[PDB]
Amino acid sequence: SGISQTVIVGPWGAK
Amino acid sequence: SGISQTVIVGPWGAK
Amino acid sequence: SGISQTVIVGPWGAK
Amino acid sequence: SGISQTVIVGPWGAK
Amino acid sequence: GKAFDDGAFTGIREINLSYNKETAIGDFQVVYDLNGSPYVGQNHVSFITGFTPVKISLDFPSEYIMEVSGYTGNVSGYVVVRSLTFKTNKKTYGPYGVTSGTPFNLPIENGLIVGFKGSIGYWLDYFSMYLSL
Amino acid sequence: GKAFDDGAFTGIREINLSYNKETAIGDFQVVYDLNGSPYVGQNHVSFITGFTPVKISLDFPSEYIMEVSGYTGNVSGYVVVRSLTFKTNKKTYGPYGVTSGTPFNLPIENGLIVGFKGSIGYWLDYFSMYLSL
Amino acid sequence: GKAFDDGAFTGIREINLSYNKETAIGDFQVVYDLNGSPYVGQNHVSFITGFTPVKISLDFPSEYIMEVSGYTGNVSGYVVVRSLTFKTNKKTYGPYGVTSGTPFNLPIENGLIVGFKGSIGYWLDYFSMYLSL
Amino acid sequence: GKAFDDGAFTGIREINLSYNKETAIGDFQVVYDLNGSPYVGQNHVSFITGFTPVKISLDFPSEYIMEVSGYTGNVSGYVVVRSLTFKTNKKTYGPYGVTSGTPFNLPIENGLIVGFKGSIGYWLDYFSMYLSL
Ligand SMILES: CO[C@H]1O[C@H](CO)[C@H](O)[C@H](O[C@@H]2O[C@H](CO)[C@H](O)[C@H](O)[C@H]2O)[C@H]1NC(C)=O
Ligand SMILES: CO[C@H]1O[C@H](CO)[C@H](O)[C@H](O[C@@H]2O[C@H](CO)[C@H](O)[C@H](O)[C@H]2O)[C@H]1NC(C)=O
Ligand SMILES: CO[C@H]1O[C@H](CO)[C@H](O)[C@H](O[C@@H]2O[C@H](CO)[C@H](O)[C@H](O)[C@H]2O)[C@H]1NC(C)=O
Ligand SMILES: CO[C@H]1O[C@H](CO)[C@H](O)[C@H](O[C@@H]2O[C@H](CO)[C@H](O)[C@H](O)[C@H]2O)[C@H]1NC(C)=O
Repeated sequence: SGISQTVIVGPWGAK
Repeated sequence: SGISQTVIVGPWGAK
Repeated sequence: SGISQTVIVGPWGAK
Repeated sequence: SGISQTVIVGPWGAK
Repeated sequence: GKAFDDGAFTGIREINLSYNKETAIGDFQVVYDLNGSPYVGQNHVSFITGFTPVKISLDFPSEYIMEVSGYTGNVSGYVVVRSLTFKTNKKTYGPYGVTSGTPFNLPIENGLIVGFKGSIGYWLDYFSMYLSL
Repeated sequence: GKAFDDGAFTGIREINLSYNKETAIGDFQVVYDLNGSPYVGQNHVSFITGFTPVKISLDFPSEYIMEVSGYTGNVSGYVVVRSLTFKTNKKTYGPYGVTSGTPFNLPIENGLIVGFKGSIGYWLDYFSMYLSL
Repeated sequence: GKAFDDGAFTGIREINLSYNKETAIGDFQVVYDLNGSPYVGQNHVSFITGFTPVKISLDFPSEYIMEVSGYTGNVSGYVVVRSLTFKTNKKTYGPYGVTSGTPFNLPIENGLIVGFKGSIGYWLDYFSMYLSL
Repeated sequence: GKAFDDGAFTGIREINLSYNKETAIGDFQVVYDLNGSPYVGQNHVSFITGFTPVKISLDFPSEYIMEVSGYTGNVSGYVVVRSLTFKTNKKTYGPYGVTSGTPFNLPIENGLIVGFKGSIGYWLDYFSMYLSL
């Protein structure tokens, strides 16, 4: 798609 | 420089 | 997938 | 620094 | 809780959050940098009140977060983020909240935190971070 | 000319530029996407007038630029960008301006254009593009 | 310990490590993917012996690590990585070692682990991970 | 022609190509850097012979390519890459081949070329470049 991506780490907390 | 970079997370363990 | 991605520009020459 | 970086191609036109 | 996703920006200038020393983290809001100018992110608020606010103003761009740590645990039957600590290349901010439960920490060797996403109900349920070079 | 640098964003929604079929590209302005919302970039205007405007509205996020091409050449003794063409996965917009001089083209196989920078005096002197995954 | 840095690659195909249920993690070696072909990384070995080996063969490229967790703690006066667990989109490998001490975990929402660096003396002193899209 | 794809690496140390001053570019091979060590890429050869070879040894990592330019044109009825020029922060290598046809150029303001892909039959049909920070 035409939307930029970034690395994302997590989540921490409730699953 | 002419060396590629990457995100690095850590370290975990001894400091 | 488990394969890393990189930006790719081109191609120049035959289409 | 605390400023994010991005690949930049160019410039095209006057030098 | 209500999920939120600020997305990715150019850096972080300020963090405004609230906590309760008996429960967990409440409100969360970030002032990001957007290509050299401040960009005020949406204020993500708890469904309830009674929290103590704190403002974390960073000396952007010379100062940046190098490690985020905290604790997750049960509060009223819900797993939430009970405390947060932000360590930059200059100071250590926190801990804010209750340092009880299961610890977690994200040290960054190369790269920057450029965004946050998560969910807040009565408390901060969970959160994730956007990383970039 | 006066240099400008919009910086990097999440995508591109619309491009507004002007040209003169006898000279070169004049004004340049972009409406970017910033994490799902439109972000109106600054209008970078020529020092002079007499240009014909055009609006390029993309069907974001399904439509995106796959190739930028154009021509650079001398106008009144200055090397400037004389024409631009934007090819997306749906249509081809342009050419706008004068298709004379030295051609250039940037086809993108993987990645996206997420920002522009350059300089405009009487005409668009030069420009560069930010690329990201 | 002796520091090591494998660097960044295209993905991970296999991990070979050893542990001792009374102490901590010992040897560490990774078979990476390098643009579609296997690339055998250097074997980083403990200064001592007596460890139990294990091989973690991933179904590359359909299977990939989504979370790495473990414990750090003191062993003979040294802070080391006592256990590791690798969770992929298909199985959970581990825990290997001793699940005692301070826990840590790195869940990945978007991105991939593409490299490892660290230090090993008698045991794995510390380690870091390279992340990429 | 026969397509090839070297993939992405850490940098470029040397480029070995061949050309014919009457036709176009022929053979193409690159010695990449892979996390501090040389990695010899596959030699991509023309289906025919009669080319003049040239070796471009870069002073890695202090020297790196800042701009790639060349010409594309028809040779025996096929559109191929007729010439290439590599400009680094230290020297300019080339032009190699025939500087006739349609020019193209890729100047890099921020980032590095870390890989090549393309196709070679009698001559280099087309090529693309991997870019990274
Ligand atoms: C008192 O209940 C509200 O506040 C808690 C703690 O902040 C939760 O956000 C709770 O939401 C529920 O959370 C779980 C996980 O812990 C799961 O996501 C449920 O689907 C969700 O409703 C929240 N209540 C509501 C209804 O928003
Ligand atoms: C008529 O002069 C103005 O418009 C031209 C074309 O758009 C240039 O922008 C010109 O600027 C001068 O440009 C050169 C390169 O072509 C170099 O950058 C000079 O330093 C710069 O002054 C511009 N005039 C002015 C003074 O802005
Ligand atoms: C028994 O000593 C060796 O093994 C331990 C545990 O694996 C350490 O690697 C130790 O190295 C020393 O480690 C500290 C941190 O915990 C610090 O980095 C010291 O400078 C370092 O010597 C290692 N011994 C040696 C001499 O390599
Ligand atoms: C003499 O024919 C061979 O060499 C030329 C120039 O290098 C081409 O590579 C040609 O391949 C054909 O190329 C076109 C585009 O210009 C298209 O890709 C055709 O499908 C392809 O066969 C090559 N011949 C062969 C059969 O490999």
